[PDB]
Amino acid sequence: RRVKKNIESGIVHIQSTFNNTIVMITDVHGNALAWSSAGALGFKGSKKSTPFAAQMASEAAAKAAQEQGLKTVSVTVKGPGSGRESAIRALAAAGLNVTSISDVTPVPHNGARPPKRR
RNA sequence: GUAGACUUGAGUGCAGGAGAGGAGAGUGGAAUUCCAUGUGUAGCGGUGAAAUGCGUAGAUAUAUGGAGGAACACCGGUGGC
Repeated sequence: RRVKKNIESGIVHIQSTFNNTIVMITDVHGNALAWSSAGALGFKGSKKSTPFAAQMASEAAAKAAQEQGLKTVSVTVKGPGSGRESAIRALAAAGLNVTSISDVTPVPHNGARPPKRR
């Protein structure tokens, strides 16, 4: 007896960090009910950005998107990593309708100093 | 040294351009972090890994606007000043 929706063109916010990756599926502006990460699953160690583990991370919330009931995907990828690519082909092949893989990695212009030497 | 001469060195004229040359007076965007904020769940961190820790007071992440400082990637180069 809880409030539910049937959206179709969700917006798939997936952030591949350089250690992990969230895999999220979003509303029209939006907000995510069907969403996860790699690190949601207990792959904590050297297994934090294995790309087939990222494939299943880009599969689990992907199949959880049909709780809402969406099939076409409005993909948005941010950030690179060491597990990004099989996640990319994963949600390109995750029972979905890949048409628009967005690339929204934000760019400074000699901005703030990063933390130092190593 | 003394008187003398000329430009043929220097500089001053008339024409050109050039630059991150200085010093002030302002403006713009990206980006970071933070104020609320959609609405959802443990996450994120880091490495060879984690304890560090923060965080369920339920958030990061994602939707927005605001705030502020910093600095201004290709331009940019054995380039110039």
